[PDB]
Amino acid sequence: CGIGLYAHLKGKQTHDIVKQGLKMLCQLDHRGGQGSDPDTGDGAGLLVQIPDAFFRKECKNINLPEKERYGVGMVFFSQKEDERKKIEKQINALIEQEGQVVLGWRTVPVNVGKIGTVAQKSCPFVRQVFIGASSDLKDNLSFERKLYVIRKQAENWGVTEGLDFYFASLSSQTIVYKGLLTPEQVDAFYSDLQDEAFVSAFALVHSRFSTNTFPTWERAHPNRYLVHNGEINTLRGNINWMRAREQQFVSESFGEDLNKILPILNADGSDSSILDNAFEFFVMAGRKPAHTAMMLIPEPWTENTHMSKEKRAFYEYHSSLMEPWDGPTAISFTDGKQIGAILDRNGLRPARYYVTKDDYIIFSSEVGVIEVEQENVLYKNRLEPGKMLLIDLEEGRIISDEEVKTQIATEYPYQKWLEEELVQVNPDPESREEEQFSDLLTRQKAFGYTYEDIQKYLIPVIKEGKDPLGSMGNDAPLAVLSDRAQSLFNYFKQLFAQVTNPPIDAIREQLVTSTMTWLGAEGDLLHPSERNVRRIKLYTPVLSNEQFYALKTIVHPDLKSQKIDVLFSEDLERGLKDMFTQAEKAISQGVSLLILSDKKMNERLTPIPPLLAVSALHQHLIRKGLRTKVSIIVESGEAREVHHFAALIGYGADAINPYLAYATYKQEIDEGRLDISYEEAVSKYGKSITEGVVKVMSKMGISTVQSYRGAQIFEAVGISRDVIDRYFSGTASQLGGIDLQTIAEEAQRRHREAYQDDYSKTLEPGSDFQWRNGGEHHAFNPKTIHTLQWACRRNDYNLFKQYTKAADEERIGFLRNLFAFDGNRKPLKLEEVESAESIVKRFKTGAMSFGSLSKEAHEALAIAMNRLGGKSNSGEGGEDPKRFVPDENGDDRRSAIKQIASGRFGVKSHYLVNADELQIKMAQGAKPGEGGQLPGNKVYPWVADVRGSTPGVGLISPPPHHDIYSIEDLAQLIHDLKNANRDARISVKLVSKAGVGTIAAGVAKATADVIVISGYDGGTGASPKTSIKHTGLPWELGLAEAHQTLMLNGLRDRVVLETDGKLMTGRDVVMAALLGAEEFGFATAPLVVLGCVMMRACHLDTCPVGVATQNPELRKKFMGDPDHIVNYMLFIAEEVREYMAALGFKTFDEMIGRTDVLHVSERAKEHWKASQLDLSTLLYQPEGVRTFQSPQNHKIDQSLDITTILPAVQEAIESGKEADISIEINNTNRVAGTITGSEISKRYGEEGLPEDTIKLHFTGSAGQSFGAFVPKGMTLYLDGDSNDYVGKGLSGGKIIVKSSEGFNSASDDNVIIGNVAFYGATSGEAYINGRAGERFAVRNSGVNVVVEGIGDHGCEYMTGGSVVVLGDVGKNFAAGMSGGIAYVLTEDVKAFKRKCNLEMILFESLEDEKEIQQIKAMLERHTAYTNSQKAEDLLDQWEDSVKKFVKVIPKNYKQMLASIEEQKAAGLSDEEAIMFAFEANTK
Amino acid sequence: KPTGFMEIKREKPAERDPLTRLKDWKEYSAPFSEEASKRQGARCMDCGTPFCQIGADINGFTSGCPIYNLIPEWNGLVYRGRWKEALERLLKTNNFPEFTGRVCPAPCEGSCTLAISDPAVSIKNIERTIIDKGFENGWIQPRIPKKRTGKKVAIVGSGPAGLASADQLNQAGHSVTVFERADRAGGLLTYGIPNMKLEKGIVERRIKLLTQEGIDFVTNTEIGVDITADELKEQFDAVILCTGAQKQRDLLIEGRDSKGVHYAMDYLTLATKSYLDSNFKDKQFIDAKGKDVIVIGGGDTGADCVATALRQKAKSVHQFGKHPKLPPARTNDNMWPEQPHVFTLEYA
Ligand SMILES: Cc1cc2nc3c(=O)[nH]c(=O)nc-3n(C[C@H](O)[C@H](O)[C@H](O)COP(=O)(O)OP(=O)(O)OC[C@H]3O[C@@H](n4cnc5c(N)ncnc54)[C@H](O)[C@@H]3O)c2cc1C
Ligand SMILES: Cc1cc2nc3c(=O)[nH]c(=O)nc-3n(C[C@H](O)[C@H](O)[C@H](O)COP(=O)(O)O)c2cc1C
Ligand code: SF4
Ligand code: SF4
Ligand code: F3S
Repeated sequence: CGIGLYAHLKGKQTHDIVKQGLKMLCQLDHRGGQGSDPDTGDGAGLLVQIPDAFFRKECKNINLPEKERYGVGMVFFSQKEDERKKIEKQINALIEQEGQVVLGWRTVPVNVGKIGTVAQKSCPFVRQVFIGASSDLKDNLSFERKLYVIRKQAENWGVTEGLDFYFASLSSQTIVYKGLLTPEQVDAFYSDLQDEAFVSAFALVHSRFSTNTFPTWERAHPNRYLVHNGEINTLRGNINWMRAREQQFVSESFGEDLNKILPILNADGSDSSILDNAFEFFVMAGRKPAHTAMMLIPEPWTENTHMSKEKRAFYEYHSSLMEPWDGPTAISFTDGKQIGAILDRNGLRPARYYVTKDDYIIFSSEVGVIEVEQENVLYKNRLEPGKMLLIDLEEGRIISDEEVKTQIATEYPYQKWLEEELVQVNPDPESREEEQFSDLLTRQKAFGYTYEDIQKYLIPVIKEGKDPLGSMGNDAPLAVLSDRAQSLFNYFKQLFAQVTNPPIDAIREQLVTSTMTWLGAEGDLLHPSERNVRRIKLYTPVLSNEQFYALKTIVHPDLKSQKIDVLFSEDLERGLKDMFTQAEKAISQGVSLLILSDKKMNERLTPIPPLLAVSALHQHLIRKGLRTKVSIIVESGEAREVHHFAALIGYGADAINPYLAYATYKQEIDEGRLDISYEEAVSKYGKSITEGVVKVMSKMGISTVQSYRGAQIFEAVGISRDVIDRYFSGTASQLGGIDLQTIAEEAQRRHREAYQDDYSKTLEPGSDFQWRNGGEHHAFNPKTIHTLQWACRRNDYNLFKQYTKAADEERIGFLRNLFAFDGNRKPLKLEEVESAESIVKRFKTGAMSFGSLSKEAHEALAIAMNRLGGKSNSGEGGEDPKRFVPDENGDDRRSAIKQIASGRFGVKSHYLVNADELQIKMAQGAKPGEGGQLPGNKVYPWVADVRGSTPGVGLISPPPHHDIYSIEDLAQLIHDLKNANRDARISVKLVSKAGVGTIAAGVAKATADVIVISGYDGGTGASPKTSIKHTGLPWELGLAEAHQTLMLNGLRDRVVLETDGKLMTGRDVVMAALLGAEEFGFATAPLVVLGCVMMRACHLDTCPVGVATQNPELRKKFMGDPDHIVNYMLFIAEEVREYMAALGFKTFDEMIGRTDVLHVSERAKEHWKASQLDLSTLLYQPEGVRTFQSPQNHKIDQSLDITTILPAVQEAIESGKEADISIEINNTNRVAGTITGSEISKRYGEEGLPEDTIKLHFTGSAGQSFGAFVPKGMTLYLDGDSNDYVGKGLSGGKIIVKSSEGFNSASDDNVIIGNVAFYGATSGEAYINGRAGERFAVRNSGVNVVVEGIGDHGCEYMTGGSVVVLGDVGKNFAAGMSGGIAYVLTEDVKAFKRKCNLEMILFESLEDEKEIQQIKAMLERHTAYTNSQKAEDLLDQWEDSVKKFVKVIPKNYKQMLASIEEQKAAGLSDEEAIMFAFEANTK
Repeated sequence: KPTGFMEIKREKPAERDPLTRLKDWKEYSAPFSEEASKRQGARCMDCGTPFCQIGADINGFTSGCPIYNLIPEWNGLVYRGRWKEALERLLKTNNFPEFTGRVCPAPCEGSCTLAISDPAVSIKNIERTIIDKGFENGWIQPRIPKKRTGKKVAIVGSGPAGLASADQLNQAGHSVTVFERADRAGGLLTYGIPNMKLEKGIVERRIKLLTQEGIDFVTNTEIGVDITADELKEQFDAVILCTGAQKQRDLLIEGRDSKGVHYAMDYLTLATKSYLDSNFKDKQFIDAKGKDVIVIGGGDTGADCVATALRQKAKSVHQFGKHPKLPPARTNDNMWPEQPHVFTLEYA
C-alpha cells in the first residue's frame, strides 16, 4: 500500500524507468496484508506517457500523427460481445458527431492464466481506441477539452443505458494500466509492458489495500490523472456542494458543453474517483494543475502566524468560494508535462524522496524502495506539509515551492480585493434592548427545558469556561423506545473515525483549525472576480442577539434578508411545501439570507423539528440548484447543547441564535444567580459553544467548519428509510423506524401539554444525566442496584433472579429486550449441558484505569477474575511491576489483558512480555474521538510513579494513535505487538457504527486475532456530557453488521468477536451469543457488586464509597470483597446454563450464530412507535461457518531476527556475555530487534544487562518501526536511513543513526528519519545524524535524543527526558509539552519565539553548570559515536555555543523541580518531600 | 468540588432542655439558624441517582421520601442561600410541609447514599427550616385559582389525605366539601398527634388557608346515620373515601373488663380536646397525676402515651413490648437500602 514514481527530470526516456517502477511496486507489495488467498490482487496499476514508438511499431494499421496531435483511450468491457460492439459503434458515432476522426481500434493481448481465481473470473476485456485531431484544434489544451467532453458524454450515455463499462483514461499524454493484480502479476498479465519499445519520462504507480474483500477493476487506481492515498472524511457534503454548484457553473472555454457534461462526478464512485473527476473538471476549466490543487487542498490559513500576507489573502479568497477537502491524503497528480505532490493540511502520511546525479527523482512512501548508489544520491528531503514538490519535464528542473506559491499569489491583487470588497455590518451600540417574552416558563416547557438541564449544563459552562464533564456513560433507553416524548435531536447520534484516519486534536493543534464562515451567495467559480468575496464572513457559527438583529436589519440590495415562519398546523408535508414555496419565491425575488424563526408560535401553530426543517430546506435547495445563492440562518429555541448546534451546522444551518437560552440567562441574572454581567455571560456562552463545536469536529477529524457544514456526519437511529431518502439523503439508518406522522404526533403532544400547563409555575426535573423518580427510566435504577448488591452479598439465588426479572422486564431498555424465544423446542436437563466452569472462562472485566479506580478496587477485580479463571484487564495507566509475582497467600494480581492506549504510559518491554493478550484501544464507548486530561490536582505521586511521569503535572493523552494513520499502519502495529509477544493474542477495541462491517473486514485482513465491539452504553472515568449522551450506537447493530460482513467476506472463521456494555443479565449474554459473541466484558456490574452506587461522580474524584477516588481518607471506607464478584459471575453462569437447558443447545459453538431462534416480542408491536422497526437486518443468516477454528497465521517466521540474529545470540543472552554481529537489512524486514529485546526482557526483566552488552550493526535502508521495544543494554548501530516510528516504545539502550558511507553532502541537513520517532518511550538515549520528520518525539518520557533539526509539531506531548536540537525547528514546537526539557539550538531568537507555541512553555538561557556539563557530555558522546561535523564545530566553538543555546521548560515542571530540590536540600525523605511539594503546589 | 460530607460533622438544632421540657405544652425544638442550615445543606453531595427519593416498599419497610421531594435540588438551593426558590421547589411536590417536616419520621434520613457508615444529612430539619422561614416571611399566600368549573366531589374525612385531595381538587377547579365528625378539621393531626409534636396553631393556620382557598369545611357530620349514602351520591358526583382507620384491635384476655383500662386514641383525643378547650380545666379528661401508668404496645402510640402521662405527672411510667430490644448499630440482616432498625432514643 502506498504510491511511487520514478521520473527523469530532463525528459530523456528509456525502458529502464518503467522496469524500475515495476520493481518499486513489487517492493511496495509487502505492506499489504492477505485476503482469501495470497494470489489475489487487492488493486494496483501503473501510469506512463504515451508510447508512440511502441504504438507505431506494433499497431501497423494506424497512420499515427505527430506526438501531441492525437490521443489514446483505454476501455474495459465485459466478456460479452453484442454490447461490446454496440458500445463500439456508439463511441464511434460520438467521435464522428463531435467532429474528430477515429483512427481505429486495438485489442491489448493479455495473459489470463497469470492471475488469481477471483480476478480471472472477473477478468474484463480491454481495447484501446485512437482519436484523431482536426485542423481547428490548434492547442492541445483544446484537444484535451474535446476528449474530456467525449468521455463524459460516453459515460452519461452508458449510465443511461445501464450497461457496465468504464473509461480507464482518455488523454494525449497519459495511459493507465490497472486491475486486481499483484505487482509480480501485472507484468505477466500486460504483455505489452514486457516489450523493449516503451519510452517514457515518468512512471507513477500505486498499490491499494482494498479494505473490503470484494473490489472491482474500475475502483482500483491510479485514476485517470492522479494517485491518491488515505480517505476523505468529507465525501457527502463534498458531493452535495459540488452538485449544487453544478447547475450554476458557467464559462466560455467549455461553451455549451456544460449541458453535455452536467454530471461532473460519479455518485457511485469512491473517494479517489470523485476527487479525480472534480480535479479534472477544474483543470480543464482553464486553471493550472498546481493552482487547482492549491485551491482544493489549502494550507492552514486561519490561526497561523507563520504565513506571508500574500498567501493569507490568497487562501482567504479561495476559501470564500470553494470549501477544503480535509482528510489524510498524499496527492501526486500529472498533466503530461508537469507533476506535483501534496500532503493534507495536517501532514498525516509519510513521503520521503531521493535525488541523484542523473536526475532520477524517486518519490515513494518509504525510503528503501529501490537500490540507489549512495555515491550518487544528492538530496534526501521530505515533502513537508504546505510545501509543493512540483516538477516540470520540459524545463527539467525542480521548481521551488516558494516561488511557485509567490507567483500564484501575486498573479492577482487578492489583498486589495479583500481589503476593499468586504462588507461591514458594525452594529449600533445604542440599539440595545434586553429582550423578554414574559412567557419564559411556557416556551421553555414547549421546547423541552428542565431544571436539571439548566443547573447542570448552562451554569457550569459559564463557571468552568468549558462543557461540563461526567462519568457512568448514558444507559437510558433510546429515544425511539422511550415512552416519554422526545425531541427529534435525540434520534441522531454523532459519528467518529476509527480506522483509515485519525481523530485530530483541537486545543493543541489549534493552528490547523478554521472556524471562518461565509454568508451570502457565491459567484462565478470558473471566472471569479470580487463578487465571490463581496460577502459577510463570521468567526464563529453562533450569534448573539445584537449580531442577529444587525444581520436581519442589513438592507444592502445585494445582501437582502427574508423571514420564513417555520410552523405548521396539521400537515407536515403541507408545511414543508409552503416553506419551499416561500424559499423559492424569495430566491426569485433575489434574496441571499433566509431566517427560519420559531417565534410568533401560539397554541394553534406548532414548530417543525428544526433539524428536519433545515434538512428538508437544504435538500430541496441542493436539488433545485439554488443553495449557492442563499444562506440559511436558523433561529430555534431548542438549541442549547453542543450536540444540537453541531447537528444544525452539519445539516445546513448557517448560524444559530439561541434566543431562548439568552432570555433564560437574562431571567437568572435578574433573579440574582449567575452574578456575572449579561454581555459577559453571552460572550462566554458563545465561546464555549464554539469550543464544543470544534471538539465535535475534532472527534471526526474534519478540521474546517466550512467542510463540516456540508458534511453529514450523523447516523439516524430509528428513522424510516423512506423518510431518510426524502429529507436526509445520504444519512445511514439500519432499522428504519418512526415516520413523519409519528414525529408530528410527538411534537403536537409536547406542544399541547406545554401550552396547557395549568397547574404549576415550575419546570419538571430532568432525567437525562440523573435518575429522578417518575422520570425517564434508566438501566441502573435503585431497585436493581440494591437487589443486585443484596443478592451478591448473601449468595442467594432467588434475590438474583428477582434482580434479573426487574432489570429485564417491566420496561423497554435496549434493542435486545425486543427479542424473544419461540418457546417450541426440546428442553434438556440442567445436568446435560456444558458446565459453569466452562461458562466462566469466556468473561472479561473490561479496561479499568488505575487512575480512575483505587488500588484496592483494582486489585480486588484482578484477584476475583484470576481466581475465577477468566481474563482480568489493566487500564491505560500501566501497572506497577510488583504485581507480576503471586503473593504467599496465593493471590495473583497480574492482569491477563494489557491495554495499549494512545497515551502509551506504561508501555515497556517487561510490561508487554509479561502478559497473556494485548488490546489496542482504538476507542471506547463513551469518548471515542477524544483523549483525556489528568490535571496536577488529580495526578497523585502514587499514580505518577506508575505512569512514568513527574508528580503533580497535568498529563495529556492525545485523542488519536499517532502510530495509526491508516489500516496499513494498524496492520504494522499489530505485527509489531505480535513480534514483541509471540506468545500472546492481539486484540482491537472498536465501537458500533455504520460501516463497522467494512472496518471489521479490514481489520481481519490486517490480521487482528480478536475484535471487540463496545456499545456507547459503556462507562468511562471522564468525558464531556454530550459525548456521553450522543455518541456511538448500541452494540447490537454493530455486532450484527460485523458478523454479517465478516461471514459474507469469508473471514468470520479467522477472528473472535466479543461484546460488552450493560451486559447485566444472562439474557443479555444469550442475546449477544446469538448475535455472534464469543467472550464478554463486565465492567459496570462488578463496580456495583464491589459497592459503587452509580452516583456518577468519578470525574469529581470524591467517591463516597471509595471505589473511584485516590484520597486515602475515602479509601479507608472501602468494603468490597472478591467473593462477591465470584458469586456474581457464578450466578450469571448458572442463569445462562438454565436458559441453555430451556433452549436445548448443547455447546457454545453449536448455538453461536443461530439467529433463527429469535423473533420479535408482542410487546414491541404493542408499543406505539417501536412497532415500526425493521428487524430483518439482524434476523438474517447467510450460509457459512460461524466459529473460530483457524489459528490466524501470522508471519513471525522468515523474519530476519529469527533467521540470523537470535541463532547466534541465544548463548549471549543466556550467559550474559558480550556478542557482536553485522547484518544486511532491507525495507522488507520490518522490526529487526524487538524479538531479541523481548527475549532479553523475559529472561532478565526490568534490570536488563550491563551497558553495551549486545552491539548489533546494520547497513542499508531499514524497515518501519525499526528497533522498537528495545530494552536497556542493547545497542543498534544503523549505518543508513530508516523509516517511520523509529525506536517505538523504547525502554533503554542506544540508537545511533548515521547517513550512508557514500553520502558526502550535509547529512545533518538531509532528513534521515520518518515522521514519528520514539513514540511513548520511557528511557534511553539516541543520536540521529540528520533532520527528523513531523511530530518528532511525540510522547518522549525520559529518552534523551540529539537531532539536527526536526519537522513540525515536534516534542508534542513530552512528559520528561530531554531533547537537544542542533538546528532549525518547525512550527508549533512543544505543542502541549507538559514536562521535560528541550535545549533547542537556534540563531534567530525572535523567529524561534514566533515559531514556538507560547501556551505552556517558559524559555531561559543556560546558566547552570550541571546543565552545561550534561549538554557537553551528550555532545561528546554524539561526536564519538557519529563523527558529525556540526557537533564537532559546536564542541570547538563551545564558548559561543553556550551563549547561543536556548532552553525551554514548562512552568509546572520547573516549579515542581524547584520545590522537590528545595525539600531534598532541607533533608527530607524522597516520599515525604514529594508529598509535601505536591500538597503545596495543589493546595 | 463539594466536600461537606467529610469536612463537616452533623449537628442538631437548639432544643429546650429536658428538665424544662415537661412544664410548657409547646414545640420542643426549633429550626436551624441561617449559617447552621447552610452548613448542613452543604453536606449533600449533589448525589446522582439519589436513594433518598426511591419511596417504595422494600422488605416490608418504607425507604425514601414517598412524595418524591426534590431533596437534592432544594438541599443545593439551601446551601447556595436562595430560599424562595427552595420553597417553590418544595411546594411543587409537597403540599403540607409544616406537618411533614415536624411529624414525619424521615425515612429519607435513614436511607440515602451518605448514610453508609456516616450520619445522614438532616433532610427533615432542612425542610422544617425552609417552611418555617417561608411562613415567617409570609411568602405563602392563597393561590385562589381563577379557573373554575361547576362540579362537586364531597371529600369525606379531614385527615391529611383528605386535606391534600381537597387542595388538589380546588386547584384543579372543582368545588369540594369536607365532612368531619370532630369539631375541628385535621383528623389525626388535631387530636391523635400530641401538642408536643404538632402545636395546633399551625394546623389551624393551614386549615384557614384552605378555607380562604374555598374548601368550605363542614363540621359535626358523621356522614353515617346523619346523611345517607344514596342522598350523598345523588347530591355529589364523586366521593373520595378518606374515611380513616380508627378501629383498634383488642386483647382477648380475661381481666380486661375492670374500669381503668383505656384506649390510647380515646385518651389522647380527650386530653388534646380538653387542652384546646380550656387548658385542661374542664375536668372531662382522664387524670393520672397520683397513679401509676402502664402502656402496652410499642411504637409511636406508646411513645405519645408515655409523653402525655409524663406531662400529666404520673408517679411511674413503664412501656411494654414483645419485640426484642433493637441493636445499637446495623446488623448482618439489615442494610442501608432498607430502613435501619438501630436504637433511636427519640423524645419522651
Ligand atoms: C410521626 C407519626 C406519628 C403518628 N402518631 C400517631 C398516633 O399517635 N396515633 C395514631 O392513631 N396514628 C398516628 N400516626 C399515623 C397517622 O396519624 C395516620 O396514619 C394518618 O395521619 C391518618 O390519615 P387519614 O387521612 O386517614 O386521617 P384520618 O384522621 O384517619 O381521617 C379520618 C377523619 O374522618 C373522621 N371520620 C371517622 N369516621 C368517619 C366516618 N365514618 N365518616 C366520616 N368521617 C369519619 C375521623 O375522625 C378523622 O377526622 C402517626 C404517624 C406519624 C408519621
Ligand atoms: C469507570 C469506568 C472506567 C472505564 N475506563 C475505560 C478506559 O480507561 N479505557 C477503555 O477502553 N474503556 C474504559 N471503560 C469501558 C469498559 O472498560 C468496557 O470497555 C465497557 O465499556 C464496559 O461495559 P459495561 O458497562 O457493560 O461493564 C471504563 C468503564 C468504566 C465504568
Ligand atoms: S422528612 Fe420530609 S423529605 Fe424526608 S421522608 Fe419525610 S416528608 Fe419526605
Ligand atoms: S440524602 Fe443521600 S441520596 Fe439524597 S442527595 Fe443526599 S447523599 Fe444523595
Ligand atoms: S459512580 Fe463513581 S464516584 Fe464512586 S459511587 Fe460509583 S465509583
